[PDB]
Amino acid sequence: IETVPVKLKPGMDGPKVKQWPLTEEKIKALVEICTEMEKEGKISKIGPENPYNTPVFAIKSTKWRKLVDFRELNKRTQDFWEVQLGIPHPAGLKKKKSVTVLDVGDAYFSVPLDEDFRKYTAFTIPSINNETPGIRYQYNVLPQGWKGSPAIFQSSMTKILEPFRKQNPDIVIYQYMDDLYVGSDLEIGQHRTKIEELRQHLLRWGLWMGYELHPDKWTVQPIVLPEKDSWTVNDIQKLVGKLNWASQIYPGIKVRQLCKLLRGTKALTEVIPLTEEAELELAENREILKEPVHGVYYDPSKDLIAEIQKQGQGQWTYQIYQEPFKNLKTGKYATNDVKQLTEAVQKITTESIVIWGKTPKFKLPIQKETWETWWTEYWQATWIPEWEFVNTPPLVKLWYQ
Amino acid sequence: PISPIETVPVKLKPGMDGPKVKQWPLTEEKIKALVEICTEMEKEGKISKIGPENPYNTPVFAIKTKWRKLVDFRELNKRTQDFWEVQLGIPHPAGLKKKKSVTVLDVGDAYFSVPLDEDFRKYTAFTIPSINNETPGIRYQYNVLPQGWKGSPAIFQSSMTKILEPFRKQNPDIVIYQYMDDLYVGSDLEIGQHRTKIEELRQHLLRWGLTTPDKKHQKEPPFLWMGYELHPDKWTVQPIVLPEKDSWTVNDIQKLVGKLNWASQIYPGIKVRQLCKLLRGTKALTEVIPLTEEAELELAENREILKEPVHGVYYDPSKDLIAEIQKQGQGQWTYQIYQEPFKNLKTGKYARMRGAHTNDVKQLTEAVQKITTESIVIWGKTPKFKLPIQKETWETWWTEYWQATWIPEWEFVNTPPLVKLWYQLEKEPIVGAETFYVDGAANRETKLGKAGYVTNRGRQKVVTLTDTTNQKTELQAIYLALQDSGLEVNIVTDSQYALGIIQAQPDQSESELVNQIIEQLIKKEKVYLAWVPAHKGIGGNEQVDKLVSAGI
Ligand SMILES: Cc1cc(C#N)cc(Oc2ccc(Cc3n[nH]c4nnccc34)cc2Br)c1
Repeated sequence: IETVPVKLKPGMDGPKVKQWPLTEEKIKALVEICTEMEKEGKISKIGPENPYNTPVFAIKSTKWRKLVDFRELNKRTQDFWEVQLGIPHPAGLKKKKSVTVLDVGDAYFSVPLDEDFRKYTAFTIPSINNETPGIRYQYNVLPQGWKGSPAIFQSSMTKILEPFRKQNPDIVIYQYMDDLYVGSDLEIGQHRTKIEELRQHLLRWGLWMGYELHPDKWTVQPIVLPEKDSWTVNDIQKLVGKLNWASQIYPGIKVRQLCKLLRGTKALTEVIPLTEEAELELAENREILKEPVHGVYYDPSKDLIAEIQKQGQGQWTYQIYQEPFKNLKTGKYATNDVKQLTEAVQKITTESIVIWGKTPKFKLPIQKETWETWWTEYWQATWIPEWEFVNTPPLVKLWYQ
Repeated sequence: PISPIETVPVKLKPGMDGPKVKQWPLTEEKIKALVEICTEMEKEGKISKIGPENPYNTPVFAIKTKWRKLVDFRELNKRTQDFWEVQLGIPHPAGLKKKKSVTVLDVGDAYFSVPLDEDFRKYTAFTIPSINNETPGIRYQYNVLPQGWKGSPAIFQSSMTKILEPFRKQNPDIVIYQYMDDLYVGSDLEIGQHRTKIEELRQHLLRWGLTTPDKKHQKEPPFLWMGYELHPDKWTVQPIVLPEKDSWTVNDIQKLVGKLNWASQIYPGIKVRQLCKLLRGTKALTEVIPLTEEAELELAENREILKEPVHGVYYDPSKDLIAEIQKQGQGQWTYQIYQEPFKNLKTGKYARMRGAHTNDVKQLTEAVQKITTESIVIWGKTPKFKLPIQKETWETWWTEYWQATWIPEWEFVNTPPLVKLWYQLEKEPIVGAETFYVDGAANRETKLGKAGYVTNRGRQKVVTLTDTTNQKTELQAIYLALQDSGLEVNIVTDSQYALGIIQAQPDQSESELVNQIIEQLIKKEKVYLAWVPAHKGIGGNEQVDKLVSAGI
């Protein structure tokens, strides 16, 4: 087994991302891992003639796991892992009754990395109070978290899977990052039985959410128009605002029959009766918002982006789109703000993977530093989606319940 | 010496060839001094003579006591690769654990005791010119890390790291701190056994080409290092002298602020808000700035705190950190970190406006976050906080606020001023409360404002601002409704801008208008605020927009 040559391009140099401070328990957790991995020859120490860095973290059960943040490296390797050596996305995956995710990250350790490419995998284990310069490393085998790894490894992956595919051709399998997404329409017992079978196959070679995903029972969260016994002026105003902003997404939303109600200068508290055409306009808008958005389609060349709103009482709402407010999907999520926020990210990112074969750039409603301090404390994923930090317009929070 | 440690390989930048910088004709005193210096250096293995085949050159200069060789490595530095950052941070005394015995060791000629990558040495070429450049100069090249070379600091660190490794393994008790030339060693074992442990280290260092101080030359505590004083069981900043001046320049105020900021690591309650405000508005370096009364007030109070020396304690891993924060002044906060009540490990301050408008609860969270990062860096863990805010107050805020926020273990501590939400917008519209439909136009070119309103009690009013953005008028209109209204009020706007601003419950702003709106909001008994789409023809919003729009 010899190595696939890799590259960035003539343009773009490698990643020089700073290492975010880690607590003592993790720094220690990371040295145990990095000692074992150096003895096993997977990684090896490095001198400062390597100017590149990628952040590393420790996550989880009782056992720790090393997570390496290859977000910059992926961005700078896109030609390699997407166009040159890509993995196609099956549109059937989302159609399946059940999808089970399996971690096939160990696979990548038994495959050497292009010696010319190893300098771009440098990371630092930092030292408390900057006591020591802190332990520098780089990878010799394929690293987990880098998108090139499955890109390279797919030829060997096909072999491993061939018998299983042949024997179960209505089971669809997708490889993303360190994970196999394996979906079937079998009954839950038979499905699980089939997953255990796939485990054995893998075994012979080297190897939110809630157990298994169930894609076909994923549905849009409609913009909810209340039914209400009695309607006040305020309530109509609120209803008009939703419908005025929904019309910027949904072909056919109408608000005219409701303006008819709000006359000239009424008190907000004043009740007002429910007119016929307003009654119809209301119900006809309702039916529109059940359905997906007419006119909006996934363009694989554009980035997916996700916005999430904190709805209070452990409620979160979210929307995925490529062009602002033109939603490919909207949804919902339901013990502390950051913990939940991180669960929602992971969830939404999973859906994004099952549906379009990539993760969205998140617009997270939280102060940069709070998130950077705490996201890892509850993070369970093998990947890390791209995020920026945004103040939620208080109106948008309102419009999605 | 020169370490036997294998050299670190060193490339130039991918597209680049090495420097061919012309040597400037130097003077005899200098030409002489260089020869003299390069001889003694050559005979110690630091440099080596070379042929005319090597095409590379770097200027050399000599300067006075004393004579020093200065190489102008600018062009080579441009051409050599980037290296990894030497360090992410400098240690903080507060993080240093207490130990019985502690020794400082500075490495002699640290750079010149480390080899350069053979394949790179060619590029370090430089020439001592002959008198009046009449004949071929003497040509040399470094075998060791040159002074002023981009890669010396990184390569040295790497070398010293590699070298220390086995000792660290063989002696996982001994704490060794790496910083530049220096090496700071500490242990709990007794003053006999330490001095041997020091010597076998010094030996290990010597075995790898690294000279080091004899026990008659090792310094004694207190260690004056990097602005601090490190005593055997306490630490502090070095002496602070706040100058006594009639007239203060911009230069004097900058140095004062700088000293106070340094002071604030262990001296509580230090404040700089008012001294800082002076510095705004690009004045001249030496230009005198009259102190305000609040500046003068501030300086006086800083002098009180500094008058008696304050010291800090060292860290004890077997205990929790406790972080306490006090509010003091709008914008300004101050904190203390200790493990045993009021024996401070360290101290600090936080001012910082995140944006134009904020409130204390938001600022308190921001300061907790800053402190949390600080602790993780210094001690590798987060402290237990003790905050001047009620759980019940905090609870109300975070749940109703749209941002996700979170802080680790904390307890209330009654240390006034106390952080409180100064007002609370209603959640539902208010019966028996006049609904003001506010609006605000502004002609783009002429800047003439027309901020006004209409109400359900019949009232209608429009004013005229001058030189206002459309933001300003829509915001002036709300202040209008808050001025002419009673102790209850529903306000209706089509400006999301103002809405968002006010729904954040600001108690403090960089805007003037907003601080006036806050004044009102605090005084009212109940305010409810709603938003509508402009120009969609809303009962009320259309009525106001009429009288508000008149004037292009
Ligand atoms: C950053 C840095 C600079 C310098 C210098 N010069 C020395 C250092 O080492 C240390 C300093 C203080 C302490 C506490 C300490 N415990 N016991 C002591 N006895 N004498 C002095 C300091 C200490 C430990 C180390 Br070990 C660290």
